[PDB]
Amino acid sequence: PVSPLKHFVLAKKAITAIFDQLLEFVTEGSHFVEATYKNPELDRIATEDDLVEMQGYKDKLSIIGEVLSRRHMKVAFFGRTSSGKSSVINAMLWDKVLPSGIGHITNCFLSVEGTDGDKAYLMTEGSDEKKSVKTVNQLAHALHMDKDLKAGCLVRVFWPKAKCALLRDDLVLVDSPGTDVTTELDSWIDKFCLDADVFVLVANSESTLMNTEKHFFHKVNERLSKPNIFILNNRWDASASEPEYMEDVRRQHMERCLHFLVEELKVVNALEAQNRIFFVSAKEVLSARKQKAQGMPESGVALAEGFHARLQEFQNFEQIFEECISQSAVKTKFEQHTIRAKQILATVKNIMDSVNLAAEDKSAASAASAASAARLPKEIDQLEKIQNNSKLLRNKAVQLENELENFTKQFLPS
Repeated sequence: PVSPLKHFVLAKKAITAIFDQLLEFVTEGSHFVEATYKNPELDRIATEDDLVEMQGYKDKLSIIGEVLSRRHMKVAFFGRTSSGKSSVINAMLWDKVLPSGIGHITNCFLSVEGTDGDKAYLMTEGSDEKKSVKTVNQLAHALHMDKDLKAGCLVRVFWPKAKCALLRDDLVLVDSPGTDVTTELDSWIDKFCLDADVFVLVANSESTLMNTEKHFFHKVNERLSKPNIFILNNRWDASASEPEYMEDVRRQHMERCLHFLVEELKVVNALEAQNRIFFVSAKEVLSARKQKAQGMPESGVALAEGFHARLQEFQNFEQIFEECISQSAVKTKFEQHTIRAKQILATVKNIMDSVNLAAEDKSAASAASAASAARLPKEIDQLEKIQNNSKLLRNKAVQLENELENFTKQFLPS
């Protein structure tokens, strides 16, 4: 009954907890190695290299930890302006966040991400100022007045996580420039796509697929290994009555979508493609969701015929989309960090074994000297602490290795 996006939230929380323990462990071990290094009675048990390596791992773990805390899921939407992809995004957010009707920004990338505060703000590329806006209307007007937003720029919208859906669960949604006969989608991939976990082609259901749209996804599929691609066929206005043959038009369009995904792109097979193509009416869903959030009862509002079956298809898309992106992003965003943590634990373990073995050698050498009355070897009690502590630290590294292994089995299946 819970959102699939919680899988990503839970993975991030778990790997972040592990990195907190890693930092604390390495911090304790760095203090131990340094005290051992400085101890005048001890000699050549810990080395300067041991000390510098340990301090280095402490700094690396802290930096990596902060990188981890900003990992997120990203979906990018593509299509013609008249396809309604802005309204798809808004319906998914349960509120009108992306403005409509502003011509020159349809040349731009519009990112939506959550902020922890109660005030939305806007950032534009090349500037560091956060422009505060209190409503989507003020956001619209701010964008409408900014004529410097030339083609290809990135507009970053920060919207209060508490006020809408998805953003609180570390999803970023990107609306791309409206595809047309003049757009050149060459630099789009490296711009804001090699990091997108899901690509969504939004087409108009009354329309066939553009050659430019298909060419772009051929480019995506070349550049990336098995990218996740959805096709949403969007009805602009569900209340507008259509003639009879428009069910066979939609049927014909379903087959063209299947053929594109399965035969042309070859990104998915016929069965999986069934769960990558949806027929939605986003403006209708958005308007219903805004009435709902305001406390209006559906029983009192006038709904177009077939609303409930269309709402269900939008919900089915959201469910399948959220399963896809959460499962995909966890492996993409956290795997290399998990591998790096194992490498650090291995090297830290080797340092503790080195200390332990040197402390072992010294106490044997001290005992051999004492046997030649029978004196208790020099510093034998200090060596016992050095030796035992290094062993305990080494054992703690094993425990953390097992923790990363459980994280791997639970969140990074092969």
